[PDB]
Amino acid sequence: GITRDSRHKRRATGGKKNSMQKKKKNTMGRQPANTRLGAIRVHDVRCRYGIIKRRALRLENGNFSWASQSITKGTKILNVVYNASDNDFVRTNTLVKGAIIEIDPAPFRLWFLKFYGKDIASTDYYKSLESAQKKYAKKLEVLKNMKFDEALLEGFQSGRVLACISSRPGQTGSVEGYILEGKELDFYSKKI
Amino acid sequence: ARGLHAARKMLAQRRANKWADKEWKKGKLVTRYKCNPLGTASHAKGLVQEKLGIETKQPNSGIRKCVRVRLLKNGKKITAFVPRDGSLNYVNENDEVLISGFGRRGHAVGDIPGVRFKVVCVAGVSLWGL
Amino acid sequence: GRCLRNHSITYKTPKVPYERERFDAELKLVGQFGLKNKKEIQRVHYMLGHMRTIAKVMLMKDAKDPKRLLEGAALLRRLHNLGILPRDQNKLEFVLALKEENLLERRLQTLVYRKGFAKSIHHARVLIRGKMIKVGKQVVDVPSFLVRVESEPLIQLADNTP
Amino acid sequence: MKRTIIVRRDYFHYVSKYQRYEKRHKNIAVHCSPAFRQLKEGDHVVIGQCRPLSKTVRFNVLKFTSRGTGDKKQFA
Amino acid sequence: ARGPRHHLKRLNAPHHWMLSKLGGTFAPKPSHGPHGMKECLPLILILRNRLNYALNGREVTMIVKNRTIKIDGKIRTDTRYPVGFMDVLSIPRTKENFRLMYNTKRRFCLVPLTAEQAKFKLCKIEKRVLGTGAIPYIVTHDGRTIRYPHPELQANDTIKLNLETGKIVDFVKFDIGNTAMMIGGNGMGRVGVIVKREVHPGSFEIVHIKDAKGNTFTTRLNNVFVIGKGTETLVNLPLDKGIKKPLLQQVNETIK
RNA sequence: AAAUGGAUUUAAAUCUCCUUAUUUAGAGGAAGGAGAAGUCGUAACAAGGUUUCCGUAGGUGAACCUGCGGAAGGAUCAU
RNA sequence: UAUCUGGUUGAUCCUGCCAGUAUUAUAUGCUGAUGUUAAAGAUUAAGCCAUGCAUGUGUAAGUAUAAAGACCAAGUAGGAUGAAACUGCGGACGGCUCAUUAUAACAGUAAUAGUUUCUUUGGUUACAAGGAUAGCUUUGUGAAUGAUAAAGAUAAUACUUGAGACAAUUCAUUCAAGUGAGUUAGGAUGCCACGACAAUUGUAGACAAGUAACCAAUGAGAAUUUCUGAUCUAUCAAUCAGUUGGUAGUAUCGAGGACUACCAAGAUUAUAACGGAUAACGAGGAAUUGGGGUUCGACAUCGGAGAGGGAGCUUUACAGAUGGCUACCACUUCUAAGGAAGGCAGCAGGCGCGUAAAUUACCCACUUUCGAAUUGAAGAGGUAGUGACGACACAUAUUGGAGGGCAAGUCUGGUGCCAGCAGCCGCGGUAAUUCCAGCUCCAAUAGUGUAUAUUAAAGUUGCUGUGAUUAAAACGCUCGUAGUUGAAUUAAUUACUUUGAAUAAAAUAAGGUGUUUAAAGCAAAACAUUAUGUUAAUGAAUAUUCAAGCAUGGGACAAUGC
RNA sequence: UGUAAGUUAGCAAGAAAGAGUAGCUCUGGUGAUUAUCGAAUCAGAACUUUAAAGGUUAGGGG
Repeated sequence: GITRDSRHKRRATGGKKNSMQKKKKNTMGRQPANTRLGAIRVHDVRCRYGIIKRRALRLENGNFSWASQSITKGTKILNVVYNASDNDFVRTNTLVKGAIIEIDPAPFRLWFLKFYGKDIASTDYYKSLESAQKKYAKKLEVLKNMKFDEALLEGFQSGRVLACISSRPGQTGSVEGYILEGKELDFYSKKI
Repeated sequence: ARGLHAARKMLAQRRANKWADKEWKKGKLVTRYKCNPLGTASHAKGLVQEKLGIETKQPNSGIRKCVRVRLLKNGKKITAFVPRDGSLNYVNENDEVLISGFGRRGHAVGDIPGVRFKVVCVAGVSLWGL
Repeated sequence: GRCLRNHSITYKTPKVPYERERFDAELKLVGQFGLKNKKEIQRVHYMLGHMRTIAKVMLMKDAKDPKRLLEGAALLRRLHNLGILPRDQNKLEFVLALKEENLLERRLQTLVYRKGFAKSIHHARVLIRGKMIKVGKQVVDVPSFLVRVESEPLIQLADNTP
Repeated sequence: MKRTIIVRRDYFHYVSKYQRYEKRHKNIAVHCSPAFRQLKEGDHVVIGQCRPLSKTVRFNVLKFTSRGTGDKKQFA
Repeated sequence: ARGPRHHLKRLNAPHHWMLSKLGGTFAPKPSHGPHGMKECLPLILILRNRLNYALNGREVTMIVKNRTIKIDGKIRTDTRYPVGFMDVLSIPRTKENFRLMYNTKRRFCLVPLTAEQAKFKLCKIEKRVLGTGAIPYIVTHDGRTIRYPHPELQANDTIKLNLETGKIVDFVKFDIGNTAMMIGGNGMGRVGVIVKREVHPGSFEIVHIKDAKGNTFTTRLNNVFVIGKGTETLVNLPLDKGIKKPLLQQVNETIK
């Protein structure tokens, strides 16, 4: 099968490399699994030394961390909008590390309502700051100091926030990501 | 080049001045494997195919007694002494014999014109004790 | 190599096979000590040449070198006990002055001839080969047995061998 | 190359039979971080060994000293 | 070489075992455990050769499987158990206690002990790392993992172990005024006092050690094993006391 | 969860072109060596009977001859 | 032993080769009293294989109503012991061969802060549940394989569930101490997946025994990787397009163009790249050497690779396994003609091939490996058989030669430039010192001739160390890059040099020791009339050792200084 | 992609020889004006089928 040895390559001088042995299991490679988007489907791979790798063939949900608010919420994945390596990965909705995806910010908005008493999905969000169990007014003044990037708010109101997958679904069998923020969101939004 | 850092010319000279050695070259390049009726082997084996007799050079007179042999390993046809005395009557023909060579000379030794091989066996117990 | 044991040579043949100068000197030692062939002289020459090489190697070093002192004294001590080198000469340069006669005069066949146990040097070989001669506690049937100084006065006939 | 240079080392090989040395050379592909901006061809460079960073790049530039110029300033 | 090797040819065995080169084609490969392959003495070697208690491997099995041999405080039934450094060895049926120790001739020498000093052992710390839960532990040259130690117990120190309880009794710092027995290269078994410790930033630490007779030599920090403090040992040295007769005194004493 | 259908991965095997290397057949042509005291000459060694030789060009049964320019290893160390 | 001699001439002095000489190792002719030790189908064919064996394993301990327990023995949950079977472990070690392989592998060195099992060793974290399966019984098929189909039951330390209460994984954020050096071992917060310490065994040999994960050791191990080091060849001068680098990913135990997408045009080379040859596995080492060297190393030990040829995979901690499987090519065998398995480069043995290489033996008693374990297996290993490959000691007879080299007959009979001898010069044409024989003696001697090849001789390959006017050989001449070599001079590295560190043995040298001596072996004693003691007896310091790498003192001679 | 002998060194040469090509849905490269506007041309990827220059035009080669 696929091999990862360097005996089949050429030297840095361009000279061909001759053969002394045959293929061996130490340099064994495995067929890639392109984790698409859909119904959950994972497989167990017996790796070397008996350890087990979780090969995620298809996934739909994932846990995403909001860095600023210090929470992590499970969420359904909607679409893959930008893959920095191959444009084919955008159409096929292949889940890989560093793939900018879109998820519905329902639990994050719900968490924000309970934790804060306001709703990001409100188009009058900044106006609702000026206009006011009853101790939520103490928390109310945190936003008159800290602000969100505009592109995040548009995703909240449109129901599609941008997140970056930060795990290896073909190795760990799961999608772990994080919501993009100030400097990263501007860069990745101009790409789209 | 007699210097403490000139070890490349003094090594690439006795590497290209060593091919003009007649006995070193002749035993390095490939003729001992195509142009040798014997090969590496000290002795060979073949079927006598013709009793012959070769004249002598010309400080000398007489007729040498020798054979003609087709060897097994190669398939070549050679000529060879029937050593000392009255031995062409011990070989018959189409017998499997043992060839040894002669030694050396200018290049050819024993039966004077162009013979370099000596029979040592007749499939018997040698053309000495027969 | 193919075997895990060790096998060593003990003699070397001369370079020039035919010399009349060498043939008479060999015969002088053959008759004088009643030796079987010329191999026995060659063994003595090889044995002597080994010691000569060792002394010659140390003689090129410094006089007080630790390597010379250890190996020089070891060579002399073995030579004194073998009886080849008399005890008065305690310097390495006396090893180089040794000859094949010094070593040959220490074979058992020579000593038992000098001790008077046999009439002739050839009688000693037959006496030794017949298990008739005991050295201290221990019978010997090899005439090439080189006797040490301390074992020299322990040579006597056998006492009713079976 | 981008963020990569080629370092040549000149040394002497001792041939025992002739009791003389011969000049030899070897080329090492090393990684040059953008911290060294004034690094050009012909400069003296100290390199250290790290993990394999490419098929051939297994070293890294630690310091460099500018040297004489040859009208061709080929900076990194 | 598809997997681990289970045999060990006689000529490949470590030299300080002195297995006769014509006795057999194989040597006893020591099973893994506390000590490495080349700094250990298999239990079969000790009984058959060093003590003559057995004449072949068959008889060593009978002795060891009879539950008659104790290594440290525990009792082992493995014929090829790796017995290395100061680890004590007790045969109670014969009422004797030894201690596998190095001598000046780069060899493992059985130092006899009384029953009182056979109840403790000297272990060399190898590392000190914070485990999970901020629980520090030390690893000794023996391979023992020891839980919360004294905070002063650093990497290159020496500890005194109570074999009946496993507790730390006494510890010796690795300073420049303490005795040490080399366990490594050319200085195996040599005993001296540390006098200088020069450290090179990149590769290695080399230590200068002065013998009890004024002799001096150098070794890597890997081979230094602190025995005691201020020229006073916590264990009994072998007969030569870790002092090398340079080249002649050994020779003449052997001639005599 | 077994037969089974499909699409990749790694691909044996086989066929067709083309290349390289080695060995080997061939009418005929031009060579070299050895032998047989074969036929024709006398080229060289003496000033070898036209001093010999080198490069080049031409010619001739064959050695070789002739033209141009060199050399002495010349048969002149000399007017 | 730091050695030469015969041959160009009427004679002389040279160059120069041919021949002689000695030694290794392969074959072979003749011959052969012993003891010790010892190689032995590598060379040509990694060609083909009949037959026999080479991997199995049971303790008190996982499971045993065998209709097994007259065999100790008795027996109401199964008495000791227990065949077969399930389960566990092993066959990834060992054994053979050298085809492939030219910076590939291998050796020394260094890294893994870039990975990591298995075994072993230290630790850390319900008064008991659920099905069905073999040996067993019963019915059978096929010519047949280590072929197999139905039904009926029955166990678990097999397969599951389940209380007994954390651990390690991914991701995001954050506080940070050893180390030369780490947002590092570690702690905290939030989140997902995973989730226990047998629902276990000895009534006898309370104490064992067993188990799941997680740390550390074994592990200077395995695997990758760093620096230096390989034979010949220029009638091989240019080579390379995943090729060189970057970013993101993918795959893997993991770094990495290892693979993919995009981007750039790079990488090697006269200091020999890329090609070609090897009758090339690499090293420790072996033969021969005054010094320098030359040649060899399939094969004791270490590393690599392979099982007729490729390829693809299963199990598992470790295999791209072949005394495992699948497919294609070339073979081989049984057959009831329907079909079936097999891979001796394992130990014996056969065919073929060649100049060229041994018994179809016995045993696990030594060394040691595996296993459920003090016991069972082991063509590993040991013993025996053939054995003039070799080495040592030792009786009293063969081999080659008698012109010179080269020690030895101008003895006698035949032979008549014929037969023939002759490594070389040469002798033989009837008076042979050389042919063929008889006698004699020359050399070695249980060995001695021949042939091929290595080494010395060879100062006929030259560094030590050659020759160039006429013997062979100074470019027609000048310019010219790399290369090599470079005047005197001064009160940070490299190179050189001196000590070490660390580094497998075997081998070489060398220290001790009466294997009868010797080659060997690393043991036996010298006496203590010896248990007693020296004695906790020896292990040669055993030194090497070049080319690289590390540390140290010196800076004369050199290079880069800058 | 690949291409020989021969040669007047210009050629032979479209040598010879092999592979690809359809439909549909997309992706990317090549500019102007200062976000808007515009050109046919090239490269690549999934999917589908009756597997694609051939309706017409259109070299047989050595």
